[PDB]
Amino acid sequence: GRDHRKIGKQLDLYHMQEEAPGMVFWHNDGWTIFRELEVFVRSKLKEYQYQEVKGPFMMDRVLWEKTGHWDNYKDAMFTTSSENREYCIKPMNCPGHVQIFNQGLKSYRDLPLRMAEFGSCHRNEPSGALHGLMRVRGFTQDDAHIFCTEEQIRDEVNACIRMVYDMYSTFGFEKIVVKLSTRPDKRIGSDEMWDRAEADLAVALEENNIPFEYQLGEGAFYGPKIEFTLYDCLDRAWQCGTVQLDFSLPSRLSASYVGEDNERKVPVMIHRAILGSMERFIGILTEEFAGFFPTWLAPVQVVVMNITDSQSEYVNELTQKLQNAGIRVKADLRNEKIGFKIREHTLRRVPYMLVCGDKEVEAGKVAVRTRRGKDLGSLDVNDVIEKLQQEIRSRSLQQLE
Amino acid sequence: GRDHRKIGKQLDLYHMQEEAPGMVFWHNDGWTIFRELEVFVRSKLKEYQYQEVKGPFMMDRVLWEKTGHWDNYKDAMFTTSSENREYCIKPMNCPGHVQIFNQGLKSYRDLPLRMAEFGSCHRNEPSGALHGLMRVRGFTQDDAHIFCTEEQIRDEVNACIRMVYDMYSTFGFEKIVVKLSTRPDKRIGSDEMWDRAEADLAVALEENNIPFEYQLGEGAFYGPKIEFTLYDCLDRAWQCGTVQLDFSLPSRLSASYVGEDNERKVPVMIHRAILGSMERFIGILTEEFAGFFPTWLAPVQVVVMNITDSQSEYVNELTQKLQNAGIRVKADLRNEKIGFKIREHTLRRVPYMLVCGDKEVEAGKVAVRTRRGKDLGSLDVNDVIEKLQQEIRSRSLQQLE
Ligand SMILES: C[C@@H](O)[C@H](N)C(=O)OC/C=C/Cn1cnc2cc(Br)c(Cl)cc2c1=O
Ligand SMILES: [Zn+2]
Ligand SMILES: [Zn+2]
Repeated sequence: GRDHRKIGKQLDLYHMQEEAPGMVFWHNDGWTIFRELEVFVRSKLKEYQYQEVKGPFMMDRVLWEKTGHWDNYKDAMFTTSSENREYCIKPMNCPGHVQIFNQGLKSYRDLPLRMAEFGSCHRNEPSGALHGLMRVRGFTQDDAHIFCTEEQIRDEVNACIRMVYDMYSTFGFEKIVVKLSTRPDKRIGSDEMWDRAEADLAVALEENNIPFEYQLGEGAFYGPKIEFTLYDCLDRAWQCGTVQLDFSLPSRLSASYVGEDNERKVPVMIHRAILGSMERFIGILTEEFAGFFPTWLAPVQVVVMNITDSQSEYVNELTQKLQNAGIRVKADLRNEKIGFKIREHTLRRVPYMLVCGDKEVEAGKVAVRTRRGKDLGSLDVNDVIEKLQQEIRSRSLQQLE
Repeated sequence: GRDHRKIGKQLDLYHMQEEAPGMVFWHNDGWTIFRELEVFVRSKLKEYQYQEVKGPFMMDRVLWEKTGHWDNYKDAMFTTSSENREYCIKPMNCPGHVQIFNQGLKSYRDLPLRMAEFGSCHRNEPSGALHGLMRVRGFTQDDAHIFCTEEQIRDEVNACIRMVYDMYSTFGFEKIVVKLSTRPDKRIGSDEMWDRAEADLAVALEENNIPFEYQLGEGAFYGPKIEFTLYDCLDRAWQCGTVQLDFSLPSRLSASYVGEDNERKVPVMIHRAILGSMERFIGILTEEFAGFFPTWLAPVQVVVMNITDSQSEYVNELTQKLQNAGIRVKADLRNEKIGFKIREHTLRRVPYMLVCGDKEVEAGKVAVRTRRGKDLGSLDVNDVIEKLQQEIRSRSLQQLE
């Protein structure tokens, strides 16, 4: 009952085809989940004071060659040509963000500059390694890059760490393992630069009261990182989050700002993603909930249904009210037994089934059944609407009484 | 002047650069506009009963050969390869939508099925023909495909036409010219199918009293199209909308549903895009308004400012209250003359400037000035918040009077 590929078919969320290896066809209901996840991340972007931008899908290979990634990663990049020029389909958003940073003179007053994007990335991953939503060729990162001074690093990493635990707690993930990857054998910068950079990550973690462990020698050539691994309800580990310091890319791409002493300074860059791949995170969630998505995420939140034809216009009014309240609602007005309707929508993991018999219509009430088979009895319509709105707005993991 | 390139730079909306010809980098404020336009389109998708999906970025050339796309467009497609297979970066969303349609058995009871996407598309346009946001290589099409029966064509084409005029009138575009583009020299489908399709589109225009001219030979290879051209305040013509009737691609991609009888039948497909390209439409709006976007589209909707440090706390509170009412708002507490502050936000095209002096703090009021220079008086805070909320939620073209 926790295979995201079977559940994804059963709930009509997505499909894959050999015509587009590792690129997801999002169906209506799956795209609803994705969009709702995007809304959630955007709420955190506002709360943590990020800009949100959007970069193009391709950029001249010439620019990618300047980044220092081209040699290590050419074989995993899609390329395409036009008019004697070769373009890379972007595998990451960082160089694009630096291009945005480079427009307009920046000063120290603009820092820290926090730049997020739901970045549509492609990697030419071997087809034999592809698997459902979790190993794909086309993915979307909840990405951001922070441009800051050396003095601002700790405070910026501190905020990233808070954002990580904040976001994972929303989905019920409270068991998190954290690993700090230290200086590799081949690296840029001085040993003193590495001492200070590793300490900044370590102290920011201490300032959040987070125990962690080292992954010795596993840092990037361009700086140390923290990785965050969450545990699902089956105690399976999923590495999702990354906070990566980068002392190389800004210099490579001629990024600079006017310092307070009026000299040209090169900013430090922090790369961070919390969920990682949105597609992969939806896979993880599907398995974690076994398809019983929390109401805020559920493609269809409520189905309103009549026992007989006599309650059809009451169901229509109630459905319009729920629609006006911002709820994802459908009316099931089929000439079918109420038990048939409940079973179908239970199998589809609809959080709430609002049942209207003659007694409900006559009292201006509605009978509420949950997808877990709980009869909550019959309740005043406006009180039920208010409770559903609260469960949705608060992104609650739990259903009503 | 109302050059979208200049306004785009001045208001920090977007940029373009030679490393990515005809591809847009949206900066924070431009991306806010884009996303509000998406919110608007999604409101119409809901109103007109469309699903929303997302297709893959690329698909195997083999599939594009089956549609007729390879024969009809290879020199304008970007291609890439992996593991000895060639992929086309999608120039259109229709084949992907049919792939989604083909998952799971469809019956007549599922039709009309209206499937929309903000489709990321790419066309390898000659670089010399590119200009601004109006002719680009990478774009986002407000696309949809309607799968319906032959009997449903008249109602579904009518609804598309209604949707076009509805959406254009939101932006104040009332001068619309219409052409019916008929069978091109290179095409698919029989002359009897083209007779039927062309006649269906002609009747729809006649029934709506839409005058039109035939545009001979300019149909799509798969079917005829109604083309909608809007006129801006300079009386320039911009072709934006298209409604196309297709009796050929569904058969080529093995689309079918079980009819009201029990026989296997091929659905009709209607293609339509209204804004055309999100990027181009933003370009057109930018010029139409000269950067004075209606409040609902404006990157920053309200700026709240003090006279002295005396009113700082009141201003921060009012700002929080506008933020709670859903308004894009910032506070300006700087130690600058009120005329300097007001000018700055007028230059940035902020719709409303809210000013708090001692008399305003005392009375629970706020002084409101519009970016055109009208002083609306000191007014009760909650009456202003309510009036702004209505202006925004109703997507009004005019500010308060
Ligand atoms: C958080 C982001 O802002 C950051 N840029 C990132 O992707 O970090 C997560 C992992 C990075 C490691 N990685 C993994 N796979 C790759 C595949 C390709 Br192709 C290229 Cl060019 C680079 C890489 C690459 O750095
Ligand atoms: Zn990055
Ligand atoms: Zn189409």
